[PDB]
Amino acid sequence: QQVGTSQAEVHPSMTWQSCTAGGSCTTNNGKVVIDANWRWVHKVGDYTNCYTGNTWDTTICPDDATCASNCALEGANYESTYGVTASGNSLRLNFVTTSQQKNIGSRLYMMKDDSTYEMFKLLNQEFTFDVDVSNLPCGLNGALYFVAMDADGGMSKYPTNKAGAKYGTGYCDSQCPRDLKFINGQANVEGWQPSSNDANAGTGNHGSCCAEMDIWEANSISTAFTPHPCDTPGQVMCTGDACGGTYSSDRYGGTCDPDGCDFNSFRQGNKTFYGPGMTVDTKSKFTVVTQFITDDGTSSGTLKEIKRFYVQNGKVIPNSESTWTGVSGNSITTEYCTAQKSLFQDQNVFEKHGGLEGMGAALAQGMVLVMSLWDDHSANMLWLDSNYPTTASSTTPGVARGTCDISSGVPADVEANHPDAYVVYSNIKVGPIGSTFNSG
Ligand SMILES: OC[C@H]1O[C@@H](O[C@H]2[C@H](O)[C@@H](F)[C@H](O)O[C@@H]2CO)[C@H](O)[C@@H](O)[C@@H]1O
Ligand SMILES: *[C@@H]1O[C@H](CO)[C@@H](O)[C@H](O)[C@H]1NC(C)=O
Ligand SMILES: [Zn+2]
Repeated sequence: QQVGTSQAEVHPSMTWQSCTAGGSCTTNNGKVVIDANWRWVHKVGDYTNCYTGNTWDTTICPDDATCASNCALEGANYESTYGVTASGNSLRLNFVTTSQQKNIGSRLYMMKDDSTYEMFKLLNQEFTFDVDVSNLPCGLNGALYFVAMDADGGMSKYPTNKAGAKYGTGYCDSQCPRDLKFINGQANVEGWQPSSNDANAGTGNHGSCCAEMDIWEANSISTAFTPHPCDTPGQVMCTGDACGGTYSSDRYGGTCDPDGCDFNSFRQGNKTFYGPGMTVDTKSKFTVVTQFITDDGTSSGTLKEIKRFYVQNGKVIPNSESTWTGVSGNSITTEYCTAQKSLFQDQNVFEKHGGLEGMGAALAQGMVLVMSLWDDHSANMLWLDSNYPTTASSTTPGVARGTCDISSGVPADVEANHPDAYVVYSNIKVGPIGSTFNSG
């Protein structure tokens, strides 16, 4: 895609800290950028949309290449259009924002400079942040996660992408998403079909795969952390239902693990650990620590374990133990993942796509920090916060993931009932294991 000039692109500032062993930290002058899929796209030199609602203008966009040549991404009004505000070390995302149009959700990336994403290298480090999920109901997900995107959003690979990271190009994730309007400097008009339940979305013939470490997928009721490996760790364009992932005829048919190896304390058998008034009390801000432990204790070792700690009201809270017979421990390891998938009768493509070692291979490439707020047009967030599938019995291990009702989370309802839901991420810190909190 091209660069539009109607609206200048100015990235809101957001600081974050790099820490050393001992706990000393230095502040980085980061800034955030909205994903290109949220932007106004118009014909170069004009105001006519290339895409409107969930359909393309096929005169301007008769094929993927001509469309990329003819269509320009515009700058964003972060607060007024998208409900995105930042101050100091804090980022607030609102769910619905009405301007001339009704915007729903957002997806933001952390930048190093105005043309380049920040590339985090998490092996043998911990990533820590504060969050306020107290305004997130059933059916919404404030996500903070990492994907193996290119640092320049694909500019240097794809000359037909003139916009790059400055305009939030280059997204990919372990669902191999086909809802992206531009992938690899090509539009996705070919094969496009509108969503039956999202007036703003559709899918095209191309998808964008890469590995994904889900640090945080949460609302006030449930949370989960989940590595998703792929055969290739970095961005790859896939075609058609062979992409696999959510929204394909077979989520398991492609090169990425769509499910991941997850740890949700409630799903792992503790119903009183995370939630309103619980050990980790979602009625107020808390700190979330996530550690990427390697086999040899160095940054070039193989990923062996992912650990989780919380801090709230100054008390350090270790992750809850998984309580199911034969699925023990309080962290993610290969033995946990194998045992958990067996007990829960979930297809284990985690190992097929490389397991923790494969996840680590992605971590070693460098990964982009994503902060988002979304509702779920496939599964109504029930996989996170309810019984899933909704036909199954809550007494069966793996089915119950939170206390939300099985008829919660339908996007039309969420969008009607919770337009002023929001999430606040703040106080990001990265450094050696134990360096960001009162360890160990
Ligand atoms: O596609 C929705 C999310 O799925 C999450 O994986 C689920 C499955 O969908 C279930 F079938 C399975 O029993 O449990 C796993 C874990 O909750 C996936 O982790 C997430 O990335 C997807 O958005
Ligand atoms: C839930 O986790 C908390 C904190 O670790 C613990 O105090 C409580 O006993 C746990 N419940 C179960 C059923 O293990
Ligand atoms: Zn015109």
